Amino acid sequence: AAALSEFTDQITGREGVLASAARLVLGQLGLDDPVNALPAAPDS
Amino acid sequence: AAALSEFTDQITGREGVLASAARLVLGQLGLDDPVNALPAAPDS
Amino acid sequence: AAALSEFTDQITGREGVLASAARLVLGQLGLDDPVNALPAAPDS
Amino acid sequence: LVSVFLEKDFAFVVSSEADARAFVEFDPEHTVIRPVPDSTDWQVIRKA
Repeated sequence: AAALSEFTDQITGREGVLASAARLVLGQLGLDDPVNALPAAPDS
Repeated sequence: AAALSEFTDQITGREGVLASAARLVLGQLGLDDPVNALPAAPDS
Repeated sequence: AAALSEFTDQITGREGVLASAARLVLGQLGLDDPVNALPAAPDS
Repeated sequence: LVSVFLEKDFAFVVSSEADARAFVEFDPEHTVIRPVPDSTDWQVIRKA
């Protein structure tokens, strides 16, 4: 009774709903950048 | 012929679809923090 | 193999779709009131 | 000082019908009432 296949099925359908919305809703994600390592080297 | 009311209607329905998905899809947002102002003061 | 957790998961997602629609679709519910107990006392 | 204005859903507790009515005594011109028989109460939902 391995249910992990349908677990991944509902997760994949859920993430498909996410990817369906995300590009036409113009909710921009990934607008952040890891900056903190860049000034930490001249400080050191 | 002011169409801005139904423009805001489709934007509100779209954002409602967003808020419908966003909390049960467990796509965590707002996990970033503005850090860069904190080490910039002892550097100065 | 207790499946009741994911049963409640699909029920909660289903009711979330309900609550997503219900307030912007302007389908007003709960417009009824239990009235029948009120005139039954002066009749008695 | 706090002053926030709320336009949204009100999740509730199991109260009686009389306790729900006594709660919504001040309410009924600024709200919508919906009965819940599964919790044997009402639910107030207040506007802007």
